[PDB]
Amino acid sequence: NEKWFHGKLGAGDGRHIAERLLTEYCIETGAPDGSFLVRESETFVGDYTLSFWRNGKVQHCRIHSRQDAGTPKFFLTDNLVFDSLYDLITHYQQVPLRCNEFEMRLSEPVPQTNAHESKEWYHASLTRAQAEHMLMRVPRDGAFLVRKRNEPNSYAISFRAEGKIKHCRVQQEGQTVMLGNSEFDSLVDLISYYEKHPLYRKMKLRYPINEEALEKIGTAEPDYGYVEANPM
Repeated sequence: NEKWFHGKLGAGDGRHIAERLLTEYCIETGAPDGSFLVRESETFVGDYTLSFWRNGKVQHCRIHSRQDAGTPKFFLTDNLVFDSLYDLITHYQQVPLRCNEFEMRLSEPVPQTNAHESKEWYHASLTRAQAEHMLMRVPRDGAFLVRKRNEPNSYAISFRAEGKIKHCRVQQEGQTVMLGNSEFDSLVDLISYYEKHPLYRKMKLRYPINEEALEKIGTAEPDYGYVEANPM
Protein backbone atom coordinates (compact mmCIF):
# COMPACT_ATOMS: atom_id res chain seq x y z
CA ASN A 1 0.00 0.00 0.00
CA GLU A 2 2.71 2.54 -1.13
CA LYS A 3 4.76 2.21 2.13
CA TRP A 4 7.85 3.76 0.46
CA PHE A 5 5.82 6.66 -1.07
CA HIS A 6 6.19 9.79 1.11
CA GLY A 7 4.65 12.40 -1.26
CA LYS A 8 5.67 16.03 -0.53
CA LEU A 9 8.27 16.43 2.29
CA GLY A 10 7.37 19.92 3.54
CA ALA A 11 8.62 22.18 0.73
CA GLY A 12 11.36 22.19 -2.05
CA ASP A 13 14.23 21.06 2.51
CA GLY A 14 12.48 18.02 0.96
CA ARG A 15 15.86 16.59 -0.13
CA HIS A 16 17.28 17.07 3.35
CA ILE A 17 14.16 15.61 5.01
CA ALA A 18 14.52 12.49 2.73
CA GLU A 19 18.15 12.15 3.73
CA ARG A 20 17.21 12.55 7.45
CA LEU A 21 14.41 9.97 7.17
CA LEU A 22 16.73 7.46 5.47
CA THR A 23 19.62 7.99 7.88
CA GLU A 24 17.19 7.48 10.84
CA TYR A 25 15.61 4.22 9.52
CA CYS A 26 18.86 2.76 8.19
CA ILE A 27 21.03 3.51 11.25
CA GLU A 28 18.34 2.46 13.90
CA THR A 29 17.33 -0.77 12.12
CA GLY A 30 20.69 -1.62 10.48
CA ALA A 31 19.08 -1.55 7.02
CA PRO A 32 20.88 -2.71 3.86
CA ASP A 33 22.24 -0.60 1.03
CA GLY A 34 19.41 0.16 -1.37
CA SER A 35 16.90 1.00 1.37
CA PHE A 36 14.68 3.66 -0.12
CA LEU A 37 11.68 5.93 -0.46
CA VAL A 38 9.89 7.89 -3.17
CA ARG A 39 8.79 11.48 -2.75
CA GLU A 40 7.76 14.44 -4.92
CA SER A 41 10.60 16.23 -6.74
CA GLU A 42 11.88 19.57 -5.44
CA THR A 43 13.21 20.77 -8.84
CA PHE A 44 11.01 18.97 -11.41
CA VAL A 45 7.25 19.72 -11.20
CA GLY A 46 5.21 16.53 -11.48
CA ASP A 47 8.23 14.20 -11.14
CA TYR A 48 9.40 12.26 -8.13
CA THR A 49 12.74 11.39 -6.65
CA LEU A 50 13.84 7.96 -5.46
CA SER A 51 16.16 8.44 -2.50
CA PHE A 52 18.23 5.37 -1.42
CA TRP A 53 20.99 4.27 0.99
CA ARG A 54 24.69 3.68 0.08
CA ASN A 55 26.82 2.83 3.13
CA GLY A 56 26.00 6.10 4.99
CA LYS A 57 25.47 8.25 1.91
CA VAL A 58 22.07 8.64 0.14
CA GLN A 59 21.68 8.65 -3.67
CA HIS A 60 18.91 10.72 -5.37
CA CYS A 61 17.46 9.67 -8.75
CA ARG A 62 14.84 11.57 -10.72
CA ILE A 63 11.75 9.48 -11.70
CA HIS A 64 10.54 11.31 -14.87
CA SER A 65 6.67 11.18 -15.21
CA ARG A 66 4.95 11.48 -18.63
CA GLN A 67 1.18 11.61 -19.50
CA ASP A 68 1.62 10.42 -23.20
CA ALA A 69 -1.83 9.44 -24.70
CA GLY A 70 -3.48 9.87 -21.24
CA THR A 71 -1.41 6.87 -20.00
CA PRO A 72 1.01 7.65 -17.08
CA LYS A 73 4.61 6.53 -17.82
CA PHE A 74 7.14 6.61 -14.90
CA PHE A 75 10.81 6.04 -15.84
CA LEU A 76 14.44 6.45 -14.64
CA THR A 77 16.12 6.32 -18.12
CA ASP A 78 14.58 6.65 -21.66
CA ASN A 79 15.80 3.04 -22.37
CA LEU A 80 13.52 1.31 -19.76
CA VAL A 81 9.96 2.78 -19.25
CA PHE A 82 7.20 1.66 -16.72
CA ASP A 83 3.40 2.04 -16.22
CA SER A 84 3.33 2.57 -12.39
CA LEU A 85 5.79 3.60 -9.64
CA TYR A 86 5.12 0.09 -8.17
CA ASP A 87 6.46 -1.56 -11.37
CA LEU A 88 9.54 0.72 -11.44
CA ILE A 89 10.32 0.11 -7.75
CA THR A 90 9.58 -3.66 -8.07
CA HIS A 91 11.75 -3.86 -11.27
CA TYR A 92 14.70 -1.99 -9.75
CA GLN A 93 14.20 -4.09 -6.56
CA GLN A 94 15.24 -7.08 -8.78
CA VAL A 95 17.38 -5.53 -11.61
CA PRO A 96 20.26 -3.24 -10.39
CA LEU A 97 20.10 0.55 -10.97
CA ARG A 98 22.91 1.90 -13.25
CA CYS A 99 24.12 5.32 -11.82
CA ASN A 100 27.33 5.83 -13.94
CA GLU A 101 29.73 5.54 -10.88
CA PHE A 102 28.05 2.38 -9.35
CA GLU A 103 25.29 -0.28 -9.68
CA MET A 104 22.57 -0.99 -7.01
CA ARG A 105 19.29 -3.02 -6.51
CA LEU A 106 16.42 -1.47 -4.48
CA SER A 107 16.23 -3.10 -1.06
CA GLU A 108 13.69 -2.54 1.73
CA PRO A 109 11.21 0.31 1.75
CA VAL A 110 11.63 3.06 4.39
CA PRO A 111 8.09 3.65 5.85
CA GLN A 112 6.54 6.99 6.89
CA THR A 113 6.33 7.64 10.66
CA ASN A 114 3.72 10.51 10.23
CA ALA A 115 0.59 8.89 8.63
CA HIS A 116 -1.28 9.85 11.87
CA GLU A 117 -1.06 13.55 10.84
CA SER A 118 -3.98 13.29 8.35
CA LYS A 119 -6.10 11.06 10.64
CA GLU A 120 -9.29 12.64 12.13
CA TRP A 121 -8.29 11.70 15.71
CA TYR A 122 -4.96 13.58 15.48
CA HIS A 123 -4.39 17.13 16.88
CA ALA A 124 -0.89 18.55 16.30
CA SER A 125 -1.67 21.44 18.69
CA LEU A 126 -3.96 20.68 21.73
CA THR A 127 -3.17 21.20 25.47
CA ARG A 128 -4.40 18.52 28.00
CA ALA A 129 -7.06 21.03 29.21
CA GLN A 130 -8.13 21.60 25.57
CA ALA A 131 -8.41 17.77 25.10
CA GLU A 132 -10.37 17.43 28.39
CA HIS A 133 -12.75 20.25 27.44
CA MET A 134 -13.51 18.61 24.05
CA LEU A 135 -13.81 15.13 25.74
CA MET A 136 -16.25 16.53 28.36
CA ARG A 137 -18.52 17.67 25.45
CA VAL A 138 -18.87 13.99 24.28
CA PRO A 139 -20.59 12.00 27.13
CA ARG A 140 -19.58 8.64 25.64
CA ASP A 141 -17.10 5.92 26.76
CA GLY A 142 -14.60 5.11 24.01
CA ALA A 143 -14.48 8.73 22.72
CA PHE A 144 -10.81 9.62 22.12
CA LEU A 145 -8.24 11.81 20.49
CA VAL A 146 -4.43 11.74 20.07
CA ARG A 147 -2.66 14.97 20.96
CA LYS A 148 0.93 15.99 20.29
CA ARG A 149 2.87 17.02 23.44
CA ASN A 150 5.32 20.01 23.76
CA GLU A 151 8.40 17.76 23.64
CA PRO A 152 9.45 16.30 20.21
CA ASN A 153 8.34 12.70 19.47
CA SER A 154 5.89 12.70 22.49
CA TYR A 155 2.06 12.23 22.34
CA ALA A 156 -0.94 11.39 24.43
CA ILE A 157 -4.14 9.47 23.91
CA SER A 158 -6.80 11.44 25.80
CA PHE A 159 -9.99 9.33 26.29
CA ARG A 160 -13.29 9.05 28.17
CA ALA A 161 -13.24 5.85 30.28
CA GLU A 162 -16.37 5.11 32.33
CA GLY A 163 -17.40 8.81 32.27
CA LYS A 164 -13.98 10.12 33.48
CA ILE A 165 -11.29 11.57 31.17
CA LYS A 166 -7.87 9.81 31.41
CA HIS A 167 -4.57 10.28 29.51
CA CYS A 168 -2.03 7.68 28.12
CA ARG A 169 1.55 8.77 27.27
CA VAL A 170 2.88 7.60 23.83
CA GLN A 171 6.50 8.02 22.81
CA GLN A 172 8.05 7.71 19.35
CA GLU A 173 11.30 5.83 19.97
CA GLY A 174 13.02 5.87 16.61
CA GLN A 175 11.03 3.70 14.13
CA THR A 176 8.51 2.39 16.74
CA VAL A 177 6.08 3.96 19.21
CA MET A 178 5.94 2.96 22.83
CA LEU A 179 2.90 2.77 25.15
CA GLY A 180 4.52 1.91 28.47
CA ASN A 181 6.33 -1.33 27.49
CA SER A 182 4.03 -2.12 24.51
CA GLU A 183 5.77 -1.51 21.14
CA PHE A 184 4.04 -0.68 17.78
CA ASP A 185 5.48 0.36 14.39
CA SER A 186 3.57 3.66 14.39
CA LEU A 187 1.03 5.83 16.14
CA VAL A 188 -1.45 4.74 13.45
CA ASP A 189 -0.89 1.04 14.17
CA LEU A 190 -1.16 1.60 17.97
CA ILE A 191 -4.61 3.24 17.51
CA SER A 192 -5.84 0.41 15.22
CA TYR A 193 -4.82 -2.14 17.84
CA TYR A 194 -6.56 -0.13 20.60
CA GLU A 195 -9.72 0.25 18.43
CA LYS A 196 -9.94 -3.65 18.60
CA HIS A 197 -8.39 -4.28 22.05
CA PRO A 198 -8.98 -2.38 25.35
CA LEU A 199 -6.59 0.53 26.06
CA TYR A 200 -7.81 0.96 29.70
CA ARG A 201 -10.08 -1.46 31.60
CA LYS A 202 -12.20 -2.98 28.77
CA MET A 203 -12.52 0.45 27.00
CA LYS A 204 -11.68 0.44 23.28
CA LEU A 205 -10.96 3.54 21.11
CA ARG A 206 -14.41 4.01 19.47
CA TYR A 207 -15.25 7.67 18.69
CA PRO A 208 -12.48 9.92 17.19
CA ILE A 209 -12.94 13.56 18.38
CA ASN A 210 -12.27 16.77 16.48
CA GLU A 211 -14.33 19.92 15.93
CA GLU A 212 -16.54 18.24 13.18
CA ALA A 213 -17.24 15.20 15.42
CA LEU A 214 -18.31 17.68 18.17
CA GLU A 215 -20.82 19.39 15.85
CA LYS A 216 -22.43 15.93 15.31
CA ILE A 217 -22.35 14.40 18.84
CA GLY A 218 -21.04 17.11 21.26
CA THR A 219 -22.93 19.34 23.70
CA ALA A 220 -21.97 22.77 25.37
CA GLU A 221 -19.31 22.42 28.19
CA PRO A 222 -20.82 19.75 30.52
CA ASP A 223 -19.72 17.26 33.25
CA TYR A 224 -16.76 18.26 35.45
CA GLY A 225 -15.85 14.57 35.95
CA TYR A 226 -1.18 10.07 33.08
CA VAL A 227 -2.60 6.46 33.37
CA GLU A 228 -1.28 2.92 32.58
CA ALA A 229 -2.68 1.15 29.49
CA ASN A 230 -3.34 -2.56 29.11
CA PRO A 231 -0.26 -4.54 27.93
CA MET A 232 0.12 -6.72 24.74
